[PDB]
Amino acid sequence: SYDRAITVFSPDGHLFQVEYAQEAVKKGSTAVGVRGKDIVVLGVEKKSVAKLQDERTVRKICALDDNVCMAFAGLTADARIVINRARVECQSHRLTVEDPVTVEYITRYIASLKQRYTQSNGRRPFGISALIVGFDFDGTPRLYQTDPSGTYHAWKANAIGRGAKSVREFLEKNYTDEAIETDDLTIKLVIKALLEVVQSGGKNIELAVMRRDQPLKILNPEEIEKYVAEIE
Amino acid sequence: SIMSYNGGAVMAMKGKNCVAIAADRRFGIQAQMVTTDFQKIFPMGDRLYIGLAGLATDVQTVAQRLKFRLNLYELKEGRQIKPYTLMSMVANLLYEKRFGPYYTEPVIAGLDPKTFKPFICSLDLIGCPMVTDDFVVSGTCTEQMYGMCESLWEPNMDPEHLFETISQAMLNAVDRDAVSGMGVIVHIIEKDKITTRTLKARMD
Amino acid sequence: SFSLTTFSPSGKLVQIEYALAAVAGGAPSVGIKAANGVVLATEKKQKSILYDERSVHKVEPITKHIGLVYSGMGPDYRVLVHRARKLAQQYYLVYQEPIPTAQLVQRVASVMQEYTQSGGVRPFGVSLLICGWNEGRPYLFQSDPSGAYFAWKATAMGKNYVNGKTFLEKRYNEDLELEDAIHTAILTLKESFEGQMTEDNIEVGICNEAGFRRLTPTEVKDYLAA
Amino acid sequence: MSRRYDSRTTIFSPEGRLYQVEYAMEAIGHAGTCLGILANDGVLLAAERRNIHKLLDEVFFSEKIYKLNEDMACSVAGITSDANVLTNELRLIAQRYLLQYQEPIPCEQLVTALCDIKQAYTQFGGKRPFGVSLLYIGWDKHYGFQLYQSDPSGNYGGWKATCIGNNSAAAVSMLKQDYKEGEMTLKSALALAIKVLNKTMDVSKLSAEKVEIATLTRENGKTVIRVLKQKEVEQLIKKHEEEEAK
Amino acid sequence: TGYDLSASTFSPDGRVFQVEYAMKAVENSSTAIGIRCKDGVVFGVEKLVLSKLYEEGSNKRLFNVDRHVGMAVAGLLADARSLADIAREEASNFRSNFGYNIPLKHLADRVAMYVHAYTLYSAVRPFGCSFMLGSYSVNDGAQLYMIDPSGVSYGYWGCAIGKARQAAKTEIEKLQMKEMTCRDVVKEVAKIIYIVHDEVKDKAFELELSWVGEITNGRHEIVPKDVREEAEKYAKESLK
Amino acid sequence: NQYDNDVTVWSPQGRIHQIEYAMEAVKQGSATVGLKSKTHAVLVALKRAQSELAAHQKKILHVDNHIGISIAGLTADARLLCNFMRQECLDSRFVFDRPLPVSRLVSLIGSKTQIPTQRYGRRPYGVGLLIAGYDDMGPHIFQTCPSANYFDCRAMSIGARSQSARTYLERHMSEFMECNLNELVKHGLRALRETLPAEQDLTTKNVSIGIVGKDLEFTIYDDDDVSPFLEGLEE
Amino acid sequence: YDRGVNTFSPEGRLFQVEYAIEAIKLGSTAIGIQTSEGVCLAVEKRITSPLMEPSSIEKIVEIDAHIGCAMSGLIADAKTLIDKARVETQNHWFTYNETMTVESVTQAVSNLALQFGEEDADPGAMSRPFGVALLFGGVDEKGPQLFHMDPSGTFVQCDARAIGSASEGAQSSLQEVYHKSMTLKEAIKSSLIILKQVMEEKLNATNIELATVQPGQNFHMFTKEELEEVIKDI
Amino acid sequence: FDRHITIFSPEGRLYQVEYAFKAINQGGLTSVAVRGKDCAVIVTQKKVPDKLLDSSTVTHLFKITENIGCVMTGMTADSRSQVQRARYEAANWKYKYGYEIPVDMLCKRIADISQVYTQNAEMRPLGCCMILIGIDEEQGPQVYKCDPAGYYCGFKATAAGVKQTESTSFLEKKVKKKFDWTFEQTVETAITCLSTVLSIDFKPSEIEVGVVTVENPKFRILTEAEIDAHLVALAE
Repeated sequence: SYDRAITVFSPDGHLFQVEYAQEAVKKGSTAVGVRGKDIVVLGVEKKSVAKLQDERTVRKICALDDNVCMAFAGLTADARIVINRARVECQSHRLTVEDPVTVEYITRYIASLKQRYTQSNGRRPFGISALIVGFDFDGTPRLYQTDPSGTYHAWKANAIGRGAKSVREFLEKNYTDEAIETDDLTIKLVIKALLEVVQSGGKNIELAVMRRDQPLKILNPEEIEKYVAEIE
Repeated sequence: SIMSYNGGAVMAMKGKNCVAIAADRRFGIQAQMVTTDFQKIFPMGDRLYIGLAGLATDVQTVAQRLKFRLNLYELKEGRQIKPYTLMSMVANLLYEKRFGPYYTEPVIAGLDPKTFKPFICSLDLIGCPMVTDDFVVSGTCTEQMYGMCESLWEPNMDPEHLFETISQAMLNAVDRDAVSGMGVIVHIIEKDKITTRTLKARMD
Repeated sequence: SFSLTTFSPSGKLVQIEYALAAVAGGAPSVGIKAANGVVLATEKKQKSILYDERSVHKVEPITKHIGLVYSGMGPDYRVLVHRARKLAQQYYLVYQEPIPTAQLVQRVASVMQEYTQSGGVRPFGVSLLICGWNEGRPYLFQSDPSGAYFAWKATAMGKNYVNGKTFLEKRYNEDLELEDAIHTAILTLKESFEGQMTEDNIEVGICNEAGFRRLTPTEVKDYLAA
Repeated sequence: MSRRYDSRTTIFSPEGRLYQVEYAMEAIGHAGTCLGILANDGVLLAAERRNIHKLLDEVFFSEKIYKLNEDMACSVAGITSDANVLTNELRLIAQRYLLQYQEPIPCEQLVTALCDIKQAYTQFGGKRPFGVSLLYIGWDKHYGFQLYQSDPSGNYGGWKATCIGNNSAAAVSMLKQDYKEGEMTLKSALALAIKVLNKTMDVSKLSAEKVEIATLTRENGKTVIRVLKQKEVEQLIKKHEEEEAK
Repeated sequence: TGYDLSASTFSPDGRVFQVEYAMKAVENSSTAIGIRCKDGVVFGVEKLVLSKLYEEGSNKRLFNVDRHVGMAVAGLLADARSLADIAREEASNFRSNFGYNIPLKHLADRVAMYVHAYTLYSAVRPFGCSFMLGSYSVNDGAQLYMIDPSGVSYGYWGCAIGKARQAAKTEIEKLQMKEMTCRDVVKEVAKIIYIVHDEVKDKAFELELSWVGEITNGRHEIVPKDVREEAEKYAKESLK
Repeated sequence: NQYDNDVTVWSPQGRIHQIEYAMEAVKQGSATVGLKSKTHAVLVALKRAQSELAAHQKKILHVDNHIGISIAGLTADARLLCNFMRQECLDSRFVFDRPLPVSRLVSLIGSKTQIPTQRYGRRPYGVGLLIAGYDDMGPHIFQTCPSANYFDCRAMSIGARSQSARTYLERHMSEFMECNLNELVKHGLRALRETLPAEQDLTTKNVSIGIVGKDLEFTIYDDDDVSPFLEGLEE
Repeated sequence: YDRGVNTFSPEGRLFQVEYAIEAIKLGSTAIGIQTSEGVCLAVEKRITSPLMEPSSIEKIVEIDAHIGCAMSGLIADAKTLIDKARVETQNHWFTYNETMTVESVTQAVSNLALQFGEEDADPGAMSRPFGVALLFGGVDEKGPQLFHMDPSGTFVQCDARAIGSASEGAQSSLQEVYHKSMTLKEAIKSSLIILKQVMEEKLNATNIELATVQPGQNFHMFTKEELEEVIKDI
Repeated sequence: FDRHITIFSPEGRLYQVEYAFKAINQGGLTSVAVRGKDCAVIVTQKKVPDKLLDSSTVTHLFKITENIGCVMTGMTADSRSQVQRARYEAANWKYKYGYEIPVDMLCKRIADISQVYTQNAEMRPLGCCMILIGIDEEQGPQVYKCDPAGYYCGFKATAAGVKQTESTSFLEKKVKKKFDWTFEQTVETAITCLSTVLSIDFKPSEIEVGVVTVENPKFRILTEAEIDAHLVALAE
């Protein structure tokens, strides 16, 4: 087999391999997500295709379970492996425990994989950063972000991909108790969070929402334009 | 034994340029009967079929591994498999599992994929291929099915005779058996087409 | 335990690019598919008169209906003989039939694909010509070090293959008899090989309805009348 | 052992990309020009043959066009050796699917199954990645007629029309311009491939031998796939032969 | 040039430098000699005194492989102690299988298989010590073989290894060692080492002798203190 | 240059520089000294604290009732051999119901030390081990090396600034055999004086010892019982 | 890159491990405290944005009722070690039916840290050392015990040890203020004074986390009640 | 880079394998062998650097099986390794197929073992060429030579070592005359070859001569006393 260390230290202590991994995270498309009041909403920009691609495989907003969904920004390659093996854990947790999955329980097992891939022999750190968001028991939503390094955080409003820091500046300034008040204001905030990094993109914004007991629902392009129609 | 657990029977015959296959539809557990709608014969593609009897589990199991390895051979080579070649596949498949053997009595009948040339054969519980150009019978009523066949079998008969022949064969034979009966499916394999008929038998 | 084959900035495979460069630096080899049979002609060059000719042959049979030739590193061809022969027997176990030419060369080239991928193993420095007869259809295939097998009515390889292909652009016609195709391949190697032309230096074999049969130097001497 | 000669594909560039994957896309561009079209009546597939010689034979059904299963097929542009590895793995995944559910595998499921194997070597193992780009056609019970394109990095996506290999920038540009979305079907849109394959080929007088065309259409509840007759494709080119005059 | 960076890489002149360096590592070791005669095989080892703090008998270079097989080593000491256990476990597996003591020709050959196995790959390194394997049996008699970093067996009537080698080998050639008896061999072995070593870098040393042959009843045995000092006094005649 | 990369590469002078630098790391740390008489053996370990707020590191690792060891070198590298040495001593009394001989244990430890050396990819152990033990033949002082070499010594001082310590040990070596347990500790602690500069010399706080004897099992003393051991001695 | 992991330096040091201890200088400043009446550990959360929740991030977690934790540098490296540390801790009570001593906690962690290696091992082994500086406190029948651990893997009983970026001047400052019998409440005082001085941000209940362990009171995580009191009682 | 390990050179060569060919040549020993009508003879240089060395302890003629002899030329480190590995094969042949291994398959299996050294980059080629002899009931005397690259072929007259170039020339001069093949007179040709090249007139202990015959399929080593008889008495 192939056995050697990949990521090694540096004279300044920083990790060459891991920093280049987070660099590829920023090179990907811009994805955003927020934790609403009674709901959760995800969104990601779409590079504009010209009259070709099908939106079934292109959709970057997936669902790990009925309780928890996710989005990703980075290399599309490593994203599909995490989505598959996380859904396995969701069914394995229900197989082991009759109680449903917990957003914090599933999130840690995800980022824990990327930590294993970093320190394992011959493996590689992923170039993806995923937003794990879902509903806990009693209906309390939770939004967590992963890291190629294996850490995970908690975020009320979050933005990933290209210009993630630029949108985060719009977040911290315009995020207040006025934000994510209602299902409408939560979605309009996600749209406005994608309006800074958009250059003549227009309709390219696609949205998704999960409402209480119901599972992730994809807003139709016309339903998206309904909330996009109000800008000024 | 376990071969008589689910019962059932499969019969196949050969005409001049054509071959015939018929089997009972009964599915049950020992003395208890369950349903008469079971299918013991599966299509192998053009001009080829395979019958199965014995334990009903291995009938639905081993037959599923067929099209698995069959398609892989049909995808690599641009031709369909020969019935003489398919016989070696089932005999090799049973002898990978030989140690804790599947329960079934395969029946293979068809034509030369090359043209019109007919070929028939049957296998054994342990996977021994056996080539008989006359007829093959398998099941719990086997000993009862022989005398009917061998008496009414002839080397060369048109599809018209094969209709009544294997029919009258199955009818009186399957009668004396307790665990076989209640509907019969008949498959007739011609050169340019295939005839499939249903027989009216005593419900017992 | 690591594969040394990497992608060049132009996209080419550097290790396999030099693999064929070793094949072109070997002895010339040609083949022709015409009429009911396929001929393969190779040139065996010793380093002196002190080495036995009949001891080691370049033309080797695989099965009854299939045979192979080569130009390149000698020892690398001996590995393929064991793996091709053993593969054909594993075929005869399952399907109880002789192996077709298309099925053989496929998985034989897969061995080339494995060692251009699995780590710690260099690619092959050989290129083989595939000769087979199945169901009345003559089969002449050409394999490379990378593992890509094509179909050819006629082909030339080894040394001076450019002039060998030029001869096949003219001397090779259709509806050509197998016997005339043998003498045609001799005219192709007439310019390439120099010095003393004998029946022991040239090694020719054919495959037809009767199966793959290697030719003896006595029979070749009659075929050298041109 | 000799870490001096270890290329370490898993290492990221200072630009945040992969060395081998970036050079893999260029190697695909050197290959032959291949295109595909998703229409209403079915899928359309056409491929140029860059190998041109008087001694060529091609005893097989087609060169760059292969049949995955009953309901699906594929094309290829890239390294010709690693294509047979991916073709076999697609036939293994599709048949292992038939074991459990006893049903034909949908188009999207078979594509994403191999792409996990493609990028598994870029994730670890130290073995070189695959330089093969594959086009996917077929029909499934739900989504119906589908056309898919794959990349050597493991990424993929759906496409209504696309092109792979040489002349990718010119062909795809010429494709979109006249492409009729959900409108122009097999009969009509088959004339576009011949029109595009003549423009993509720098040598004039497009020959029916230098190209290959195969279609897949499900009719009367049965999937039908065939390789178009070269004698008819010539007459299909005879259409394009009279197109510039009239 | 970088051609010496690994043992798996051959020199453009067709040499293996890593194995040659292992022979040069033996040249750093102290001088050790051995001689075989009719009665048996006699061993000797120069034991360098690095400091007075060492206990008498410390840094023992005489290894007991088996009942009839002794060994003396020159090179890296731990590499010899590691191989000594390999040879002991090998001779033990022999008697556990075939039910008798392994002959010297068989043991030295299988040990050389382990020595050369480490010269083949790039994942390991050759042994940095060259050693001698003596044996005595009523079926054979006095037998002496030598293994090198390349793992090759060399039989010798008399031989020398360590730093000073060629000088001690010539002195052995000046006198026939086969006619003499083990009682008189320890006299010359002691006299040679006094001639081999002079005081320049190292300060003091001691004589370590070993006996195998008929006098030891076919068993590897160290020299007794009484006879050793007696042979040294006869060797001090050349010093005075 | 290019010969320092790994253990397998030999220098043109026939020397492995990785093993050479393995012996250098031993000189980079606390200096310990030990000695044996005809009856009792003592291991004097010098405990060093990084700062005054942090306490002193533990240089003594208890092995068995008849066996003890002091460590000088890279700290945590001795933990692997510790748990191994303890497991080997337990397996001896678990099977033979007998304490493993001191000379036989070190021969087995020197084997596990040498195995990773020649095999590429395995780091050689960069910690030196001074081990003592008592048996029917009396006490024993065995000093080891990262090269896996081990000797038998009356007294030995290893570590940084051990030069003047060894010189003290050589001249007084004749007394080390005939002195009793009390005088062994005295001259053993005064030997530790030469391992440190003229400013900070010795205290009962930073110096711990251990002893093994005829009827006395190996014990470890740190502060309490060490105070009367040090005091009453001229330096 | 032109060097190995286990390659020795001419000065007798490891290239790999030396940069480990060199890497921990970028971590978060944290200090442990050992008092006669109990053990006290504090850590700076170092929150990079108000949207990031300081309550979810925990650099002090409960292994056993006696033993706490500390984290610095890369957070996930500590989480990997604490996971197996909590498994072997319950494996102790699963056998001996008693709480694991503070010493046996670090012995299990020191074994897991020393196993670092690449070749001649399984893929499930950790290849590179952790960039975390560990502080394991606790109180048992033996009394309060606080241990320090670095990427080397050693554990030593110490009254107070500073970790993180400010560990240079903090460890010398912890020496000066802490002496003799100084207890819990008096320790929190000098703790929050030195920490607030070295870190950039001002002291707040949500900017740092604090927890203590006592002989009679097991590990108790300070909520908004206890945190807001000790910051204004400084 | 290509000059160190085994990878394809830009010209198609293999330098790791070619530097091995110079390693066999580096041994400083020249070996010759000639296949006669009824016999096959091997004559190699037997060197004794010091008188303290012993004769029977160092020998270049090894026995793979009873009916097959073996001679080795190169650095002796690689010499003993192949012979033990060859005996693990020739003996295994009888455990499976139940008869003495032919010289054809013995050279094929040993080559395959050497072919892995070239194909697998983890290992290295071996620095000794192997010349295997023997006899079969069909082709009679068999003489093959296996290089570390893995190539082997039937050689009527073969040579190796530093003088291989000059040795091959004199072997051609004898065969060019259609030299009549008899047992002992062929033994002269192999000995006179090395005798005329170096211009020495070797002593009986300076050469090592193996023999195999139709009458004696078991490999034998020519006695040094019989060597002296056919050196001095017959130089003619």
